[PDB]
Amino acid sequence: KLPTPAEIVANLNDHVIGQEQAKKALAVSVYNHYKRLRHPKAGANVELSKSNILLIGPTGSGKTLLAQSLARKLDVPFVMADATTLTEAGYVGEDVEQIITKLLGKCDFDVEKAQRGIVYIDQIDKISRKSDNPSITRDVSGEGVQQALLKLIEGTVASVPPQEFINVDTTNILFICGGAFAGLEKVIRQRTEKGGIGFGASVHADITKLFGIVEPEDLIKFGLIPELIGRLPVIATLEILDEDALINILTEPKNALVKQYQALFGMENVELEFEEGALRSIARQAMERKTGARGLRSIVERCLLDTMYRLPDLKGLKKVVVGKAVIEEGREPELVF
Amino acid sequence: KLPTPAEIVANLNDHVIGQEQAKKALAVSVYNHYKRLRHPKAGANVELSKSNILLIGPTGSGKTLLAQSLARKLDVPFVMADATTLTEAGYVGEDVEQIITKLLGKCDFDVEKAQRGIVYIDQIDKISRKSDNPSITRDVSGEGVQQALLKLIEGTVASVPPQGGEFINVDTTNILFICGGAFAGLEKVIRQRTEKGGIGFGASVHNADITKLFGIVEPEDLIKFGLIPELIGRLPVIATLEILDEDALINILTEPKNALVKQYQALFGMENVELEFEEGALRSIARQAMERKTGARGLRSIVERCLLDTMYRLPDLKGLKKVVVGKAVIEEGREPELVF
Amino acid sequence: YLVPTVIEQSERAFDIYSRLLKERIVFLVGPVTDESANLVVAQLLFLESENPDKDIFFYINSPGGSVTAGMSIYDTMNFIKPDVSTLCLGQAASMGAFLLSAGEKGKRFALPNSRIMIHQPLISGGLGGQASDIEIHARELLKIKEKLNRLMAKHCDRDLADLERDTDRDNFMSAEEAKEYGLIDQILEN
Amino acid sequence: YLVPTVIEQSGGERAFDIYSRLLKERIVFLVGPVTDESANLVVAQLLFLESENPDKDIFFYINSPGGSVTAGMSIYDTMNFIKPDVSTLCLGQAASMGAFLLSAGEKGKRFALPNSRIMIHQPLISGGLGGQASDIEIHARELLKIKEKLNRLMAKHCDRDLADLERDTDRDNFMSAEEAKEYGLIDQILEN
Ligand SMILES: Nc1ncnc2c1ncn2[C@@H]1O[C@H](COP(=O)(O)OP(=O)(O)OP(=O)(O)O)[C@@H](O)[C@H]1O
Ligand SMILES: Nc1ncnc2c1ncn2[C@@H]1O[C@H](COP(=O)(O)OP(=O)(O)OP(=O)(O)O)[C@@H](O)[C@H]1O
Ligand SMILES: [Mg+2]
Ligand SMILES: [Mg+2]
Repeated sequence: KLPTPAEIVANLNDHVIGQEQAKKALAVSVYNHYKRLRHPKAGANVELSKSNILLIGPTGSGKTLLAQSLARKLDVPFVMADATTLTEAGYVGEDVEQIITKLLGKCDFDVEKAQRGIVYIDQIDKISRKSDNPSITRDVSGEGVQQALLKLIEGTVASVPPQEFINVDTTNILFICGGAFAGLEKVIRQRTEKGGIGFGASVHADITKLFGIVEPEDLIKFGLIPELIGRLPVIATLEILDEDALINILTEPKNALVKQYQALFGMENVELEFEEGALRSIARQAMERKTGARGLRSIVERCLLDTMYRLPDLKGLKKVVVGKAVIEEGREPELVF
Repeated sequence: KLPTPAEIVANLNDHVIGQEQAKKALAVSVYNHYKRLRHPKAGANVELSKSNILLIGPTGSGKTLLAQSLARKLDVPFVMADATTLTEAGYVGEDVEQIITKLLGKCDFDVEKAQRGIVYIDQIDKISRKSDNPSITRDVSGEGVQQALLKLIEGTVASVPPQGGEFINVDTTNILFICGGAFAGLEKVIRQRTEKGGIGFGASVHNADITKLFGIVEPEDLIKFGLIPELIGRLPVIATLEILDEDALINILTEPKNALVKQYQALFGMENVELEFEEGALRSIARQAMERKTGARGLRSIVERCLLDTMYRLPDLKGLKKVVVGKAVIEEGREPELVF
Repeated sequence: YLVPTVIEQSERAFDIYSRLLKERIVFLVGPVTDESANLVVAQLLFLESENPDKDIFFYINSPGGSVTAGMSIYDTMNFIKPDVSTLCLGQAASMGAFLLSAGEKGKRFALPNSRIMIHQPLISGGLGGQASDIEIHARELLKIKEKLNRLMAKHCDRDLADLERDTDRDNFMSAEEAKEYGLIDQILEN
Repeated sequence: YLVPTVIEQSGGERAFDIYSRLLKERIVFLVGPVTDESANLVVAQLLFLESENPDKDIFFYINSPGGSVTAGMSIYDTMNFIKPDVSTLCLGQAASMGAFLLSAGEKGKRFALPNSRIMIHQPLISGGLGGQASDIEIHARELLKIKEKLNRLMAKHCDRDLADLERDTDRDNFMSAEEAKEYGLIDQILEN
């Protein structure tokens, strides 16, 4: 049978911490995707159209990680495209049909399976015309790609080179767009918060609360053409990771950062052990970098730099303990021989 | 014989909800074109210009539906082109002659039928003129496509590949062109032409009402948008689509063969759960979708985010038979009433 | 006084009061005169044209002034479409308190240590000449007195008899007393 | 007086009078008597600076012999309302409402220069007391309420009892920067 959305999320909880709304949206979309695939196509039955998703989240929130984790239990072809490599039809670069080309190459060019696949288009915010209005000049990397995707996101017939062009119907192909709309928080704040000067006016961020109230009007003001937003009905938002989520990210996931470094020290014969206050200090310091969970690596690498430098030289070392003072102060971790 | 405008619109109502003025305009123009071709006594001094149609309107207003319904009813060589794929002849992409090639393929390459068919071109607002380029080698995707398209819209002869792998000469004097697109800068162009306002006690002072703005479009406004004047002069008929109101959105939500309500009821029919919407729920869904400014496309987003906390649980909830979506589920953060 | 110049990023150089007018802030500072009241009227008319829907913020720090001058502001506030929110800074006395209470109901504010004073009008003009002239000016002053008390009673949701008692002599009120009276709706702190 | 013009280097040049140039650095001056017009300029500058940056401190330089209580209260309530801390500094003198606004600065950020003079006292006439005895009674009661309000707010600023401020503001109480620091009017004395 089909895996329920709860099971799909249970597969995502192993790699992604938090972001329950985005995981629930992705699970429901994949479940409805399967149901469309097995629904009868002809007869008195209504034809089910797809509901695409737009992943909006800050840097290091888990968009690409959500897609990679979802791709492990799909049972249908899947690719991760890059919008920064896309271009208009008449200019150099990859055309939007290369997305179908990659999805087709994943399945041995079996069109019947490629037409039932899922596509994740990363960096969808990097093709946004910053103008909010018609671009004064050809935006070959931006607005033009948005226009070329309208037929691709919706149902059309893609003509791609062979493995003699191949016709691929993109009507049942689910598209999951994602990107870190950096300047979107200012647009949402200007629309909702009555900012200004004087008493009775708002003075200024809370990117989580702002993204939780995002509307197509803000995405239009950011630089997405309304025709593309209308084809991305589901808008799943990812929250900025708090001090309590950044602690669980360090230890809980399958490929957690602490586990990665315990394995690096496992290539030697030395055990690496962290303390609770150490993990909390690492999370609170990474919070200040405004880089998401990517900042935890900058702290664990800075504090373990000298230790990893001396690790292959120290003989008889059996265990390294990283305390709270090692993070907040430039101390050396306790070496156990 | 020739389906009359009353018959044309009476069958456009089966697929397009609302936009009555545009359905009348398209039906009258198509009937006049076909009758004019059948009675070429207008060879007299009267130069009845080819009554091409420009179909402007917001996103999700039903441009691409009017084209398809007009196509499948008229029983005539009809092609749906996308200006996003069009390019200048000397560069990669589809030159404007591929449209005539598709028109021939739609009629078994019998050029006598293709020369009297219809050509629909979507997203024609995407090939507008722009300043000299960033992305500068040649503005290939822009004005060049407009000129190559103008050379077809006015009476010319195209050379296209044969029926098999000897080119065919196709005269497009009698081919009707219906161009459409969501001109996103047109409301600002019009609002600069007007919206003078005023100040003082005895002066009238005053979201853009793009409905009445689109209803007062002038050819010069489209020229400012980036369209060449010689193309607008060849598009005398301008059909405008209004923003779908609450009632039209409700009808779209329930009446069509592939309505959202029926789509989700069948989506729950893969399980054994009945889905039922209240009249107030449909009213609030239509209102919230109209507030998103995406047309009928903003209807699916509402119905999807209101049922998200339910589709996540349907396979886990056993004994469930019916789910009722009320006005509270749409307007408030409530859960639909589960009937076990 | 030297009015400071500030730079708005968009650069445009404003004096600080024109910069605040760009934010829909109108100041009534000092006595209410024909000239100071007409500047307020000019700003209220201008702001309605810029945006008839957005609130206008009318900051009042005034000991009073001419009744006719204050009435030009008052009728302009009520006429124009946008709500005129009023805020008492330092003091709103006499016609200043009248214009403060004249703000849109629910949007009349005062700062915590502001002083609000209401009272019957004094001379709207001298009473010289003959007894017939003095009778005329006395009757006109009484009509103004009744008109002010009637409009004040309407602003405060009180009876006309209450305003007639309370405006007999200078009635000084804290921000809390003015809120309880009905002159203002809220007291701002942060 | 001729206010000098200075040039600010930027990404180009912008010519300021020297006071607008210092306002760009979040420095607001209260110089001379506190009037409706001079107080409203301070309020306008405080409101403007909050919008430019709600988090950065505002530096309120005070060289004032006093002035109107209501005018000073417009500054006082604006200082307490706006989000950014208003640091106060006494240059030359802070007397009467000038000393009140000096003590009104953010606790820990109230400064005075080493030879500045700070004077606190009960208010004088907030307005004449003419007319009939009923009018004089009203104005006397209002002045007493202002006197109590000022002493109460001063006692709060200085972390002292209301009874202490009532004694010390009875007549003109002149204080050096050190005496004002010991009293609780200022927090620090600047030297370099
Ligand atoms: N919610 C999360 N749970 C677990 N790990 C996370 C999470 N968010 C980020 N990470 C860590 O950050 C790394 C990269 O994060 P990811 O690429 O998903 O961020 P992103 O949203 O794609 O950022 P950007 O928007 O800049 O592309 C991963 O290797 C992962 O270990
Ligand atoms: N007038 C209408 N009547 C019925 N359904 C409509 C109407 N307008 C939009 N829809 C619904 O919206 C969907 C797509 O609309 P359509 O593609 O016609 O909009 P469009 O004008 O092509 O938008 P765009 O200009 O962005 O391409 C259809 O599946 C249809 O169900
Ligand atoms: Mg990524
Ligand atoms: Mg379309």
